Amino acid sequence: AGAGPEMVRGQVFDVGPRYTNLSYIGEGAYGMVCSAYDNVNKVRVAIKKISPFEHQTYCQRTLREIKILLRFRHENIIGINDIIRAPTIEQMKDVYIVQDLMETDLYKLLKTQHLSNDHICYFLYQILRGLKYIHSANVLHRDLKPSNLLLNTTCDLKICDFGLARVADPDHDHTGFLTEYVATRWYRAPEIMLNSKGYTKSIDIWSVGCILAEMLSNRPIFPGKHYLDQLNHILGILGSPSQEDLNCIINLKARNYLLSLPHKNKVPWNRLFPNADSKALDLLDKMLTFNPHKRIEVEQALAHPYLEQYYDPSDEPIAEAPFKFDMELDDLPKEKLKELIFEETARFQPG
Ligand SMILES: [N+]
Ligand SMILES: [N+]
Repeated sequence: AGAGPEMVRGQVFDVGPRYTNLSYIGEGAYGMVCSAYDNVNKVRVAIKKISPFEHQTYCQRTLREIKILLRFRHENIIGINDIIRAPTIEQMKDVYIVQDLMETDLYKLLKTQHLSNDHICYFLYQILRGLKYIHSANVLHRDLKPSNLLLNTTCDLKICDFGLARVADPDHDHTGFLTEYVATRWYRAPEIMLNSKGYTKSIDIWSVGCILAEMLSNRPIFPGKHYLDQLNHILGILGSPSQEDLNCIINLKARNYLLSLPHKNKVPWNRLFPNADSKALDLLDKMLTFNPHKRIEVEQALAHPYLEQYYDPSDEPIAEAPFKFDMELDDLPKEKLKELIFEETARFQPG
């Protein structure tokens, strides 16, 4: 089998006899994505071709995503249905990841579709429901954004892409001013630019808040064009932080940067989003709170009046145990990484 060759790792798309049919969907990060007919379950599925074994980073992110997805089981988190690879490490060159077929993502939808308040509400509930599970496993996603939120034709929403995820580590979250960061710029919380490594749950809540804002207007709320511009966008709307919030920033370079800026007043949410439901804007305000300690937590968000039609804690499951396995994976040679990817994928083998 072959699929629309050329460039971007995806000439050969070799998914064994179980999966047939010839439908390019797009480019992932490490290869092409196709839909295919699952001759066993007799439904069409998605297949990602991963060809990560050339780079340490691709491999780390691939191992991370596989370990996490296989351990998680939740309606609002994409699962792995199957993994196709060679029977031996020596022959293992590509890895195919089979998942439920999700026809779009929130990014694509927001390019062309207005969302009713009912859709916004439903999407937000599902995002937070999945996030509650993730956080209950002591895991942080760290790159929540619309393109990492998949949707099917009935509007079921599933969180994807755990390539940047980490185990939460609040005691070791502090860093200096302007510390470089990997996750997508427009969805970074203010503290990332000031004093945070992104090792606490509050980082994800900020991103959800950004996504909420974007659902209300079909435009990213803070589209920074570079590292520090991101902060300037955030302050242009929230206004200058209070003395109390600022006294929380102990590191001098960060504090003094903020102190050097001209005073900016808060732009009221209802002026930015004049057609928004008032309860949505109250919740938005709580998620897009400058001070990460005052920011609302995932369970509190689910409990907010905006989501009252959906909130049901007994039907919002949490993980059976926290993750404590290594998610940094930074001191491992390429050989150990490949071996770990081989071992983590063994359960899908005839073997
Ligand atoms: N954090
Ligand atoms: N503040």
